Amino acid sequence: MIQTVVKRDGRIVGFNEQKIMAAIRKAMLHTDKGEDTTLIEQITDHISYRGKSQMSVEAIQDAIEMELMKSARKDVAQKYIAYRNQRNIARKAKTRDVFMS
Amino acid sequence: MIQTVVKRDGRIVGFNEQKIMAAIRKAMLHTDKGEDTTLIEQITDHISYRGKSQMSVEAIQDAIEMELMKSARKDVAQKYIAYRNQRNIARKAKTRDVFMSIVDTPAGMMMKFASETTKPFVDDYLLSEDVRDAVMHNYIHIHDKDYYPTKSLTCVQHPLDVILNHGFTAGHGSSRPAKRIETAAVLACISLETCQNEMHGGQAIPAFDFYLAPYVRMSYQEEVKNLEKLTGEDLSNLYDAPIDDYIEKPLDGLQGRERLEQHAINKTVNRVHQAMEAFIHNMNTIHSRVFSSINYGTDTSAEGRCIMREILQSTYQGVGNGETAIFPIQIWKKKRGVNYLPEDRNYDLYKLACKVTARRFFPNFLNLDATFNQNEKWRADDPERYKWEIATMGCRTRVFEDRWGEKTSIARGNLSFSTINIVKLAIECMGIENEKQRIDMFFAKLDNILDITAKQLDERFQFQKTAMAKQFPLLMKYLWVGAENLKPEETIESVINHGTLGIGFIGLAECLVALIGKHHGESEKAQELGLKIITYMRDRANEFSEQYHHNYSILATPAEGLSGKFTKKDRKQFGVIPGVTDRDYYTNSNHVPVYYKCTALKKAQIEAPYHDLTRGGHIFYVEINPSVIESVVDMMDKYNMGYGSVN
Ligand SMILES: Nc1ncnc2c1ncn2[C@H]1C[C@H](O)[C@@H](COP(=O)(O)OP(=O)(O)OP(=O)(O)O)O1
Ligand SMILES: Nc1ncnc2c1ncn2[C@H]1C[C@H](O)[C@@H](COP(=O)(O)OP(=O)(O)OP(=O)(O)O)O1
Ligand SMILES: Nc1ncnc2c1ncn2[C@H]1C[C@H](O)[C@@H](COP(=O)(O)OP(=O)(O)OP(=O)(O)O)O1
Ligand SMILES: Nc1ncnc2c1ncn2[C@H]1C[C@H](O)[C@@H](COP(=O)(O)OP(=O)(O)OP(=O)(O)O)O1
Ligand SMILES: Nc1ncnc2c1ncn2[C@H]1C[C@H](O)[C@@H](COP(=O)(O)OP(=O)(O)OP(=O)(O)O)O1
Ligand SMILES: [Mg+2]
Repeated sequence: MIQTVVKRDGRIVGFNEQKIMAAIRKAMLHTDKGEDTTLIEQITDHISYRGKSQMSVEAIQDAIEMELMKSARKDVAQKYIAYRNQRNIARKAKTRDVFMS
Repeated sequence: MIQTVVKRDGRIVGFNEQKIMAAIRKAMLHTDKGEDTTLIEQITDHISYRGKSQMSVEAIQDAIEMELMKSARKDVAQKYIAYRNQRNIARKAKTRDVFMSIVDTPAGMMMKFASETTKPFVDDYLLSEDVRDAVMHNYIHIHDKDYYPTKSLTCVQHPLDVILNHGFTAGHGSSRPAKRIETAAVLACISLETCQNEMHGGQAIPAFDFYLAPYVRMSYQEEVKNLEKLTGEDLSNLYDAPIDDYIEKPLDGLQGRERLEQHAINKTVNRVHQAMEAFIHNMNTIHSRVFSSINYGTDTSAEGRCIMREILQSTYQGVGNGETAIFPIQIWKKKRGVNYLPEDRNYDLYKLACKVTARRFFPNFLNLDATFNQNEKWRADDPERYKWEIATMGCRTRVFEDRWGEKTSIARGNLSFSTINIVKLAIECMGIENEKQRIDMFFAKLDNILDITAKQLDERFQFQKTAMAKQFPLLMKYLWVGAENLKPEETIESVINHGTLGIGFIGLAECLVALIGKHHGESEKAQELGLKIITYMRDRANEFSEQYHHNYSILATPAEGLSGKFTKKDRKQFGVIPGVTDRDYYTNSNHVPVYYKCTALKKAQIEAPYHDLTRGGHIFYVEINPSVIESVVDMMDKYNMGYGSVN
């Protein structure tokens, strides 16, 4: 499994998979079909395996994106990618630097 | 196959297979590995077959994405989807506000951008854990949180005499002391506008008539001097000659050195009228381009009366072609022994004030006779007695008392104020059928929420100091109590502990209905319980003030930015309850609900005994001929009403 997760800042934390569940549930909540709990627990189990001891947030995001494309519900993949790209674009602002200094 | 394609605008065009290929190719030329048409041909052939003989652009792009994220090349799909979404966002920005959703006048848009980019970062990185959790679950509202990183204060009462007597230097702009009535009003407007940018609240000028009184005599002297220059006479005895009043009289029928004693008064009145007419228009347009409040009424002199009767007749004609003026907010100061009784000095000014309030919504009325307002250091012969008369703002805020200083309302202001929701505190304990246990649990949770809000206010105070004096040019050099011994690069922590920390509440009729059968406006037991809980909060505030070495007060929140942001988040969690969460907006802090029909007398009688426990600020709003306003003021006099705003 995975024990070390390095966030965007560079810090190190554990591997609470409830984060993954909440992410892939909030993605589904904005679709048209609805929410199914048998796919969340399958994707989380498949990704809490075959990975490395230490993983980055970008790596886990990319893995979830790749696994969610080749699995039944594909109307969630477009929403997930669009929201992720929007937040990536919004992150490039210098708000953190000016806020902290 | 496919014969026709419908564009986004509405045009109908023939199907062109060389359009899908060139679109997939531009998404294959931005990845690590590109490709030739081996897969492009298969995708296009699959899309062309299995069609409806007429397709839209979006209906084709959906199929392109579905095919791309299905065949061995899932890296081109994630470049296609993102670019399509970016183009959609770009096209939606021609008539909408997409950029605000992601996070009309250009200045307003920039300010909204700043507020939205500042609020979450403060909510995360500056607040402590307990206060953050309390804020998240719809418990306490931190007013003006966007201005949190700017260690800013709320408001202040301007000592206009300093500026008018010595001049001011703010940046590279300096201004000398005034010498007439046409410059004092302009300088007052400049001071208000300048200090508005340095604070996130309103601006008020106490003793409006006293400050500008010395500049009515100067205009008279200048007119007399100019009048003696074309005649060669000697009018040196008229400079200090007492004047009963600056009333304008017709000039026909007189000759000699008593005829020119009236031309001067006439032109002085005209100039003062023009100055007071420009003040209103300036303070209205600047706001329409700033919360401005002026309080006056307790001056007995030929000059102060002239100012008070010119302002009260320029506020009568309105602005422009007769339109009413929204700003400035004008307040009348009524005292027993000055202008109240029919034989007092300024009864006619009070009559004019009552007349103007019946056409132009202003002025308001501040009662100086109340127990909490009276000051022992007041004597109606000192020319500087205005320092001991309480003044208020248009934002319903009072700062009079002090535990380490004088009991004045000049050069002091509010530091911060937060609001506590209690309707949820009542719904959360509505399940219990036994009243005693329900009340006990209510009080137990109220204690915890009060402790949390006190800790939050203390932490905001600790952050608001360590602010250099240079960050507030005008405020900490001329407009604050000890702001005359502070170096530009010195922390303001030596004078900051003179303000007020406000704890407010929103809704009490709802809380009692969620507690007992009815509200305070119908049942006596509910009124007693509400008075009990308000008194409990006041005693806890006194304990907090004694413990944290600060000043705490209880406020009736104006409900200007929190009218709705408490009931929707309670509907979404507790469901519709009859008479509690089924109205849209919660009722105000301690008022009478707008639907429970009452008369002015009953409403005043029930609402009066709360003003003694709401030292931080309170209002008496009555909805509706000078006689009606006279009756309202008399009703205020009969009880301990502090501030009234009948219209
Ligand atoms: N503790 C963790 N363990 C494993 N994966 C994590 C963890 N935290 C984040 N991730 C990964 C998987 C999540 O889908 C993705 C983003 O989750 P999330 O916690 O919302 O991000 P974040 O760090 O940006 O949070 P926030 O915006 O609340 O600060 O990052
Ligand atoms: N409404 C939604 N539609 C689609 N995906 C969503 C939605 N809400 C959340 N997600 C996804 C995006 C993230 O992977 C995760 C929640 O993390 P979130 O904090 O929203 O974004 P993020 O970690 O990518 O960005 P950031 O930290 O910059 O805000 O779930
Ligand atoms: N004439 C067409 N025949 C078939 N499909 C088309 C046609 N025009 C557009 N499409 C579909 C399939 C393409 O992959 C997708 C991209 O459209 P695109 O060629 O960029 O047109 P457009 O409407 O955006 O025009 P423009 O960008 O020139 O204003 O739209
Ligand atoms: N640089 C790129 N990266 C990834 N995919 C691209 C890129 N350029 C074009 N594409 C893909 C996705 C686009 O929908 C399609 C046609 O491009 P384009 O005409 O620019 O888009 P569009 O039709 O959404 O735009 P517009 O609304 O501005 O006309 O090809
Ligand atoms: N709109 C304004 N904004 C800022 N400062 C102003 C404005 N109008 C005038 N002033 C300044 C100019 C002077 O420095 C000061 C006082 O002006 P004024 O009453 O004309 O006196 P003064 O010192 O110029 O007298 P005199 O002209 O008789 O010598 O106010
Ligand atoms: Mg005019």
